Amino acid sequence: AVPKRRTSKTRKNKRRTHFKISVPGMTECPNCGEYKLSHRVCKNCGS
Amino acid sequence: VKRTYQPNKRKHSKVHGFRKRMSTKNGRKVLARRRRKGRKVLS
Amino acid sequence: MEAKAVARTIRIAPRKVRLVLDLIRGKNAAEAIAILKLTNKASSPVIEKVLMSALANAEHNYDMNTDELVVKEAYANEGPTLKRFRPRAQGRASAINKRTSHITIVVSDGKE
Amino acid sequence: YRKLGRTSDQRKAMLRDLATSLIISERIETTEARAKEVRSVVEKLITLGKKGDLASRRNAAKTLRNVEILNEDETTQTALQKLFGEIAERYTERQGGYTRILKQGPRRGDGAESVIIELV
Amino acid sequence: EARDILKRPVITEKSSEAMAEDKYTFDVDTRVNKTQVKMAVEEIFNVKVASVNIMNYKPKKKRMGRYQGYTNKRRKAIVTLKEGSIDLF
RNA sequence: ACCGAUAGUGAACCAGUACCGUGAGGGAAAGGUGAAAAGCACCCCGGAAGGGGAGUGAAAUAGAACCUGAAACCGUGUGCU
RNA sequence: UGAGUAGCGAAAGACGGGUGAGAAUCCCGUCCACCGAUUGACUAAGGUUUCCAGAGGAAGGCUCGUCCGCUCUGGGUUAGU
Repeated sequence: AVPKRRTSKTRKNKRRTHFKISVPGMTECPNCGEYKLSHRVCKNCGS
Repeated sequence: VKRTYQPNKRKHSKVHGFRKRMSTKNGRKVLARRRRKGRKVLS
Repeated sequence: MEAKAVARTIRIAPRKVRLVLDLIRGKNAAEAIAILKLTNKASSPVIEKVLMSALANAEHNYDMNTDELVVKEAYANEGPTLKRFRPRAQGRASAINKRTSHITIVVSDGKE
Repeated sequence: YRKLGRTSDQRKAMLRDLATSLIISERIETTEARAKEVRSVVEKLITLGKKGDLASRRNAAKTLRNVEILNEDETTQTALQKLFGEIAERYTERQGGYTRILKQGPRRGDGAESVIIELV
Repeated sequence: EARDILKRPVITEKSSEAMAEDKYTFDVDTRVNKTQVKMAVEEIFNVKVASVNIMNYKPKKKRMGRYQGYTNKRRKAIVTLKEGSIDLF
């Protein structure tokens, strides 16, 4: 129930391949200038 | 669970008091020993 | 030219602030600002304040156009770590690490 | 149906509270999950109010709480009276709808998608 | 004697409210009783004392960056006059 | 032909002191800006912290301030794969 | 390194206003609920300023904080019974 051998920098960096965030929708607004989330409440309300 | 060392003002000064240490010969040695070391608190 | 802004002693683990720094690396100032206002993290608000300061320095000290800037570099180094303690099962005590971070952003127009 | 991470009684109590709070100001802001559960509870209350018969009154008093609304010119009235009053008059030609949901941004404390439920 | 017994007067929001009537607060020595206080305040301001209240104060601990220490013991005293006043500018 | 801050006294600094034990008793860690504070007026981003300029200085050396290696460790960018 | 993994130790909360750079967590209001021979009200042992007000949470309080029985800066305890 305890690590038999210490993990190296290669194996440790290989396990963190899918560990990341993803860019959101960010729908353009028709009259505001700033961006907004899709299907949200603002000046764009999606597109 | 009932632990040890029950705080008590009276008893504390009636066992480790300065007058109690100056009532015997062995107790006097303790004071002399602590004084030699340079302890701030004698009792 | 090139303009930069750094934030020292930022109370936030460097491994958590390096996840939001891989979303605005090589993007435009406009896009970057929009991506930081849509990201749901505890570093976005702090990183957004640093990026804003970097743009102001390039429009005042260098008087460059802020409508054609591009995030060149963006990384986070480690800083002084604080040592804390919390009790365990018996009379043992585990150790806690409160690491900090040194966020840095270099904005440029891509011209010598 | 949803359980909203609560007990049978606790869930039944919360639902009654939300419904009464959505008839006092007619514009409350909460989470999405709770907004998709109180939307099918306040809609049934309005249907009872449209009837206007004694039976419905007693059936509408098994969910609505006991509160005191304050209108203009120092005017007071219980939620039940308001439900069988202006509210009933407003929706009399519309068959269905009543409530409406509007999505918003996430919260700060936790990543909970907050929304806004109001009466059309 | 009858001059070192009283150190200085006390001016606070509580004394001001107690100054409405014939009642004044003074900082006396930490070795004198009430009798001496009443036999030393009516001989310096030439007034008539009705009663005197005394209360002790334990030393308060202080600090200012790697600097421990305590304050000095204080002995408050509230004197009540039967007729007269005190010019406490 | 003693030591030079893990050395030399336990103690070069806040030492028999933080702390630990009912008590006798046990007992640490911690030195260095510059020749002279001349210790960053003033402007900009920001709630602030922090930064970018501008200034003093032979040099920011800027109040986690001589030099600042690693077994370390943590990153960003690139030539071959 | 194990790893963004185990854990985050007592009652049921709902919404509306308010303040603020920032609010699931602070303040006010209306509902709702729990203890109910006690998570109530006293006195003693013990602790020793934790008590009150106005400023700050920059560190600490297992998350957040404009506050946390709460930590950093002013004041408070009156006896012939």
